Amino acid sequence: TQRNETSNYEVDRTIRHTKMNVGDIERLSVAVVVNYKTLAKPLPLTADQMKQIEDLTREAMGFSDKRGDTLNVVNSPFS
Amino acid sequence: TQRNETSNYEVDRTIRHTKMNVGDIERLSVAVVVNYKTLAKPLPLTADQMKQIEDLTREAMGFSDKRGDTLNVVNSPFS
Amino acid sequence: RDLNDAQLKFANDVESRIQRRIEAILSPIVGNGNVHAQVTAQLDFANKEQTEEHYSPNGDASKATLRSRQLNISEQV
Amino acid sequence: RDLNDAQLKFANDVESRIQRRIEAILSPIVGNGNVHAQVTAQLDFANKEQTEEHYSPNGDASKATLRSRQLNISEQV
Repeated sequence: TQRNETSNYEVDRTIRHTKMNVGDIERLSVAVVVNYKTLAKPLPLTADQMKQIEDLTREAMGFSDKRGDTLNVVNSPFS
Repeated sequence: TQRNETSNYEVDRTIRHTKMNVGDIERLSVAVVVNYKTLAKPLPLTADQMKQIEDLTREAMGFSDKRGDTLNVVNSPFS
Repeated sequence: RDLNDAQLKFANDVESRIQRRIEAILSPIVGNGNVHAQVTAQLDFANKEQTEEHYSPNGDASKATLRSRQLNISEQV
Repeated sequence: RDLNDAQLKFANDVESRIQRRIEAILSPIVGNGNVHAQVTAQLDFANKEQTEEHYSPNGDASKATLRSRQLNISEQV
């Protein structure tokens, strides 16, 4: 038997020439304090309120864990 | 038997030409002192308060242990 | 020096922007003066050129794009 | 000398910034005058050029990108 085969192919392509930006953000670190709520005084915010405040601060951050952004929110009486 | 094979491939690529920045931070070292709380005097801050103060200082640092940043917070009566 | 002060002022500008936005989105809920925020952001300042060049896999013959071919087949018995 | 003083002033500037931020984020909790912070930061000042050139692995034939081929097969019995 025999089988000789010569081929020539053709290739698809892509060329991306990207000149990146000077001055972008690599990581965010946001520390948030909130006061206790005084109504008539020693009342901390509930867990659902702290959770949704964390939600709002995360979304106002532009929070992106690919960049490794860190957010910490605490509640304490002021002075 | 026989099997002769000649091939020619094609290769993907990437070229990154990075001119790094002159003046960036390699390591942070932050030492924090806090006073005792005097209410009516010798009252140190509790462990949860010291822990969340460490949290806030870590997040306000931009603390990144890849760079080997070091933080130490102590509580002591002032003078 | 001047480039360093420009980098520091630009960083402080972005910190002021995000700090003001966090103060504006939270103060209607908890009150006008019951919240503070502090932002520390690491920036890049390295000029980064890049050049990708992808290719598409054409191993399987059902999506190959041939241009020539020279198939010879002999046989004896 | 002047470059050294520029490096020292830039380091002191970054120390002042982080020190002021730590003093601002903690003083509403513990009080106005019950906290001090000190920052010591090591900086780099070496110009660092870099040139990566990655390639993609094409060992397996199902993602190879061929351009030519010359497969000959003989056989006897």
